[PDB]
Amino acid sequence: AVGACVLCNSQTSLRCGACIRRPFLCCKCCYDHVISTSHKLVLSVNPYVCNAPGCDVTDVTQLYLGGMSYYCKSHKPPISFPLCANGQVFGLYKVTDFNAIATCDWTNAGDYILANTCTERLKLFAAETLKATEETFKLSYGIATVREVLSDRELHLSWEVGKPRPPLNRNYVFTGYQIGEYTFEKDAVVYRGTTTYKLNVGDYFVLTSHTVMPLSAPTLVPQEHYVRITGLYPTLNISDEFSSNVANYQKVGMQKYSTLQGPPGTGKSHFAIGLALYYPSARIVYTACSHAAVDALCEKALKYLPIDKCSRIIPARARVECFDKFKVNSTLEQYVFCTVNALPETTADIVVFDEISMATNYDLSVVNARLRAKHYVYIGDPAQLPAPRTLLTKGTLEPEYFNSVCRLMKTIGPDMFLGTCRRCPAEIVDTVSALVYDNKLKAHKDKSAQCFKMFYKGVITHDVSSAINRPQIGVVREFLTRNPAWRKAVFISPYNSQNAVASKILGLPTQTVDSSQGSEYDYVIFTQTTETAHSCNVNRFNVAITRAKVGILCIMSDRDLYDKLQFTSLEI
Ligand SMILES: [Zn+2]
Ligand SMILES: [Zn+2]
Ligand SMILES: [Zn+2]
Repeated sequence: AVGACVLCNSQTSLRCGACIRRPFLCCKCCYDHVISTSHKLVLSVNPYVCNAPGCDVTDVTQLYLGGMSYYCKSHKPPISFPLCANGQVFGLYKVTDFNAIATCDWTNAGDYILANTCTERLKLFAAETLKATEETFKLSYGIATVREVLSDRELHLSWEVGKPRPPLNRNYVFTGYQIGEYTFEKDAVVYRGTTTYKLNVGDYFVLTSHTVMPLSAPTLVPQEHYVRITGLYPTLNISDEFSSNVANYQKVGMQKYSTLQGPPGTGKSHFAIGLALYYPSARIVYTACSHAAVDALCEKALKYLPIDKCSRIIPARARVECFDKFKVNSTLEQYVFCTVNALPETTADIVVFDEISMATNYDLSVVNARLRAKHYVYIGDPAQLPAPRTLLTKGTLEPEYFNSVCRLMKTIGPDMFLGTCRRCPAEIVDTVSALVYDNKLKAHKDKSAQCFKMFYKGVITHDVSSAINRPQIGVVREFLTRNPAWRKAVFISPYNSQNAVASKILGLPTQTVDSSQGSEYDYVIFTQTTETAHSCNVNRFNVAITRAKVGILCIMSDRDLYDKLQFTSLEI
């Protein structure tokens, strides 16, 4: 019960017993916390509570020291000192921002802004408080019991009364009862389990609420700048392919951490795997939050890096299918590809953390705690989608507030920027360049003349809260008949309920804007569905239209984004 202060690093026995994370607060900070918040319980070796029998005075301001013990104003002896006096709380070794992180419910945007504008220890305290609050909210949801089993991918459920029912989408992973993790998609619902088990009636599903471990290491290590490349040994025969990134790989060896903003199709995976060919002796650990991002880096490594020094680290609780071409769990290989929550405690010459807009400060901290590296590279784009903040309902989270790396890329600018998009038809590049990249993204491709936009509001129906626009899918059906080349298109929309109606009516493979991130397709059909804050989000809009390599059809609901699309307008 003895440690350092989460606000000034001063030594103390004092911890706030009212905080969901029990932080150590020094005498001056602990006082300035209990006197300006509803939090009045202070802990140390023993709690500051009235020692008198059957007494329930736990407020530190209403307590005193009578000998080696604590009592209130109604039980204390004549020789008693108040615990709260002269701006200090009595303890061994004798804040506005901390107060707000300790007392917020994490439902407002300003809560997340503060958790990123504060000092580094307050960023870790906010990351811990938030993740603990997010897990205690998963308990509030009601247990889902199987009522009947229709087929191999279809069923009907019985929900717990009183306790709210969580939204059925692949974004929420249940745990059957330990009959494997299971996911759902909306009376004929779709059942998709990580494990093959003959669906039983009576067996129930609960969201796996994991325990939040304390955060020790910072979100970003202190920056160091070097005059020479440190601990890394470059080649003077880096292939013509990676020559465009030589000036940037050198910047990587001359700084502790480096930020890289890579708009869609500008060469992020190419840069990441190219850093290994530039310092061919270095041990590189490739990390990302999702299994999909770690697998997309594995695919690029399979093409250039020797498959013998490559290892895909798969966690024992293998949830959904990942990369199978590398030696599994060989922690000691030169190239280690592994998701953040599966990272073993190891060291590296370079750590590459990809899809940095999806990282939370909790993830940023975990990577710094599990990996000790000479150099750290953060690759991503604050103009793309962040990690879902499940408690956030009021206000929108701006990219400078996604995490500490994003905050740097949006305030001081990124260290490195890949400015030429080699995937998208010029119409898409020119639209996203003006929308989110302040006209600095350039098109390598020509205009494809296969980019269309249609202003059709349709009719919005709601499957609980996930939206459907059957008339916008009707327009896509009409278009598909006159444009058979578009038969091979991927259907994208901001809602999975729209994607379910579109999969049955169009037969096109379906993907939400959020699951499309990181992937590319020749043709993309996007229906906006609604003109809500969710479907008008410019980061979602940017990810949606930048998936196409050849053509895109956008059926729009919002006049603003329809007008901003530099596409050929269509009629019907
Ligand atoms: Zn302090
Ligand atoms: Zn507190
Ligand atoms: Zn008392």
